Amino acid sequence: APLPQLRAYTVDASWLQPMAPLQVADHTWQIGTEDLTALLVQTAEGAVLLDGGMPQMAGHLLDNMKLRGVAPQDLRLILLSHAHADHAGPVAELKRRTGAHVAANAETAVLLARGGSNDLHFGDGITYPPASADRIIMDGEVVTVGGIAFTAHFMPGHTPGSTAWTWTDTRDGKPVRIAYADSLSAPGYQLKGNPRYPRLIEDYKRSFATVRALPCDLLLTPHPGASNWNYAVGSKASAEALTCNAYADAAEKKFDAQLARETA
Amino acid sequence: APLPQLRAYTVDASWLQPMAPLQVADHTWQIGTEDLTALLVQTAEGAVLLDGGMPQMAGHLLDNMKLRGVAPQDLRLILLSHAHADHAGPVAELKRRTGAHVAANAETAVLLARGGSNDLHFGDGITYPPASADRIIMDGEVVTVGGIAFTAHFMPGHTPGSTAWTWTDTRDGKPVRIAYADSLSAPGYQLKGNPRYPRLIEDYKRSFATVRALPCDLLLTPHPGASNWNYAVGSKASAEALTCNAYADAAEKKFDAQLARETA
Amino acid sequence: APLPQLRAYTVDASWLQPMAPLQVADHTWQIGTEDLTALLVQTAEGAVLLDGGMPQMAGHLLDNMKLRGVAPQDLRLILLSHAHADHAGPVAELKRRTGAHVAANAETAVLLARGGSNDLHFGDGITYPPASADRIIMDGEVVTVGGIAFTAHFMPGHTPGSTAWTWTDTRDGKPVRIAYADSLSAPGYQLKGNPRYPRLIEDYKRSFATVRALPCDLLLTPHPGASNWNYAVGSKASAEALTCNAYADAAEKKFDAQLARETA
Amino acid sequence: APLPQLRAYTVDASWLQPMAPLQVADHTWQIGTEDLTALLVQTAEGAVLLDGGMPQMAGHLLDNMKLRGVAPQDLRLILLSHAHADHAGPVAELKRRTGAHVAANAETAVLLARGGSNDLHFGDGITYPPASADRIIMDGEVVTVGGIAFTAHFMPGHTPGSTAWTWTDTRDGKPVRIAYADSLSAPGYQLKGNPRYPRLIEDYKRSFATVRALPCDLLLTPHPGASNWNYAVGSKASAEALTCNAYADAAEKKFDAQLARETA
Ligand SMILES: [Zn+2]
Ligand SMILES: [Zn+2]
Ligand SMILES: [Zn+2]
Ligand SMILES: [Zn+2]
Ligand SMILES: [Zn+2]
Ligand SMILES: [Zn+2]
Ligand SMILES: [Zn+2]
Ligand SMILES: [Zn+2]
Repeated sequence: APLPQLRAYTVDASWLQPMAPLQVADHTWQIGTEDLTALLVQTAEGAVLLDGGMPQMAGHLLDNMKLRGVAPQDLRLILLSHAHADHAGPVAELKRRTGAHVAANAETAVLLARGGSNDLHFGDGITYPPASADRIIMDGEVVTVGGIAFTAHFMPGHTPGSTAWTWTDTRDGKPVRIAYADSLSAPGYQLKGNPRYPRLIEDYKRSFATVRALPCDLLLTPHPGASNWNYAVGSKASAEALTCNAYADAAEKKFDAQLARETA
Repeated sequence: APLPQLRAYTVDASWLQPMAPLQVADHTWQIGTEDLTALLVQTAEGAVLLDGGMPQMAGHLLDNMKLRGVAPQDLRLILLSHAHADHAGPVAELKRRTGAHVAANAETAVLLARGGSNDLHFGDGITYPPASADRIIMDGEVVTVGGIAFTAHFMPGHTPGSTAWTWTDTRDGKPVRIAYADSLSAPGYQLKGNPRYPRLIEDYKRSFATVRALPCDLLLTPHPGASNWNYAVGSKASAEALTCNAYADAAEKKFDAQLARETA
Repeated sequence: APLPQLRAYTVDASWLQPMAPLQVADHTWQIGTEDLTALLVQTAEGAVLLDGGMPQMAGHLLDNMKLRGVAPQDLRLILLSHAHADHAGPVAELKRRTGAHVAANAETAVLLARGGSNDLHFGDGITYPPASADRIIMDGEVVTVGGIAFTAHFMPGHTPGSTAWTWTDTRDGKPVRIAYADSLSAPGYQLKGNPRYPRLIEDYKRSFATVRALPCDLLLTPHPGASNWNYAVGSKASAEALTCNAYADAAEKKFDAQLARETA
Repeated sequence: APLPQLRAYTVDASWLQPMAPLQVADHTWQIGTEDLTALLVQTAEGAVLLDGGMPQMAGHLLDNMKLRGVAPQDLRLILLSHAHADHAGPVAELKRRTGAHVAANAETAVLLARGGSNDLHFGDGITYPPASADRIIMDGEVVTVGGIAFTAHFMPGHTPGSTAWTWTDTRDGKPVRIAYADSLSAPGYQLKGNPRYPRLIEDYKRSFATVRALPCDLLLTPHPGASNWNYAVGSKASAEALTCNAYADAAEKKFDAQLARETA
């Protein structure tokens, strides 16, 4: 009767289904997979990447950057929504092979430093190569790359360092306000009376209102299905996409229903 | 015309004036200096230290621990109010010479990891040996050592990771509620429109209310003069000490007056 | 045609076969598994652990410590042979649950900091929760715990920070010289012309001579079969154990034969 | 009788005397000060900096990079001889303001991570802002930037991670072999029987022979006076410069004389 073997982080096949660069705005592209969002922003002074997906997506992220004309030494900054392996996986490998710098808040930095281990709810089950944050950003701080400004909005809940990123792009000259907000879900979490997260409910409630007030003409999420995106249908990908109000209110209804069924 | 030399962190002499262990409660002692608070809590399973003072106070903190009968291997945990050199200085040396573990939040951990460098308001002017945090604590989390529970209360403002620690001790059997709250000052800070701290005012206002609601029969601060303590007069040290209400309201009046004179 | 799933570090069942504490000397015990060595040294001032095994062995290491009468707060120091997941796995969890400090050289520390990721030969295939080294030791440095001195001997090869630990114990008063040397194997490594390790051959040759000259009356290795130990037969576990000379010369013959078959 | 104040790292004025970019080869420039070497290598794919000097030289290093036409985002890599404050000072600030990556060995990385604190011989006396190493290099490893290859040669002694860097440049088409070797001095060190460095003598002796065998047509050192350079006289700066043989043999004579006077 020996000890159990180690279990590997296994996800659905659609999360690992590679796709071609899909354009979001004049300077914004989707270079992740069918069910995982990885946003690339091309500026006059380099590129910016937001999230990366599963750890084995590093080679795919570099190939689509080459398709857009972004050499590895042109990737300047890496921004993160939260430091889970399904979104910050290939960050450590991308830093070695691109020379880019990582910007994140203190909570995402300490979670990225230990590779997702010692998670508040998952423990050491979902881990990935660790990476060090190069610049610590605060709530409301602005990050400027090539004339494009990225504003961070802390929305703690899914992770303590969950962050929504906003910036103003253009769509054939006409301006567009992009809001890439993090997941508002609490999958299998203990909500009431969590010793590792005593203020989890208060953080979620304050995060629901934060998403509602984000300046947003076009919302994206780390998982496209959460905001009713569909990367597979190309030009119709953002047709049925939700607003910030509809995304936050739909997640809060699921939160209260999950919080009510935990009391039972 | 050469470049300027490096300037050393020089403080008042009363900050470095060593004193004997002054008793606060049955299990709580003051082992710092006349104008710097370093609290020792002796339990049945070891000791707990809260803050340390200037970096050159390491030898003094160990001598007073020996006076109380606490061997270096008996110091179990190190708690921090905030990670400035005048309070987290000898932490790196204390870890090497005691085998203790450091518990702090994510913001204090990342500031302790770079030794106070790259400060939001002071830059690299006030630095000290860096130390790594061993356990990350959240807001409201409980730390239990030898049957004594320490509850963390985040009060961001002076530093993003400023933390107030509360625990229930006894005074000859009779219970006492101790609240060791951090400094609420903003010395020379840019309050309105700080690019390194855009939500500084909102964090201070939410911290004022946090201190007022702390369960406290006896308040202590990293600087004794902030709460009208006087470690030099021995038995009369806590005579004119302020309450949590009086400490927060007095700091908020100084904050609003300083915030008003910044508009000019 | 999606991307491949993540593969889990799967080892033989005998590596995860728990066993009872087997005594080596008066103060030395084997508390690992049948095919993985985890040595515990009990002193008057606490305990010392050398290696831990697979990451899922943390609970087993704590149970055998309780069998020997070693509370979690009594584990003082953790020493490592090398920072691979099959020997430094549960180190991160053991630090959180015991308050112990980790001592290792600079090469083992940087490999332990990134959880075995970015390995010189294995890449990100074999990973484990990361841990931070608390004390950096040099070649020939002495570590003293409870009157028992541990001397480090750098033997680079298997990993750049591979370390052999030696100490003098007793066997019913009569002294015994224990040498816990690391693995000298190079499983699947590129030996000649490795860009990640240009001096790999010179490091192995200098490590062969280092093991031969270790003061040793009783040799142990991270894998018991490497030194012909057999933890399952209890009192006869060290019967057919090899000497330091026989262990180094046998590994060098396998190294030269492997180095010769790489030229082909 | 209070505790002593903190003392600042104060050096000679000539170390902080700024100078204009002095050309060494077609692609190599000296952009440090009169008595501190900071080498810039301009390639087709960016620039490479070797050492930086005192921590307050960050602004000077950026101004001379602008004089050579190197924007902050064009500095690709930072290489270090050793991690003392008089040569790795502004590294932390240069990383934030340039987006460059730092490459160093494991010993220099762990010393750079704690900002020179806990030095083997100096303790916490000479400290500087800490920085994290992005890429770990081994002995003999090659670093290629813009077609120019940098080979690392470990020469432990002054620091455990002391490193000599070599590369082949041109001088009007004609090739030149540059060797930037680290200091071989042991200022005020305990050489025989150092508990923090038991193999200090063996490391120095093996480092003397390493410098002698470096492929070098033109030698530079972190301090120009060590190799008889004189940055002030412009075109005659390398006139009386020493060879690798003359530099190593002169330092070994001073080492043996210092080692002999320690026995007394
Ligand atoms: Zn997630
Ligand atoms: Zn997710
Ligand atoms: Zn302060
Ligand atoms: Zn202060
Ligand atoms: Zn191994
Ligand atoms: Zn192994
Ligand atoms: Zn030096
Ligand atoms: Zn020097």
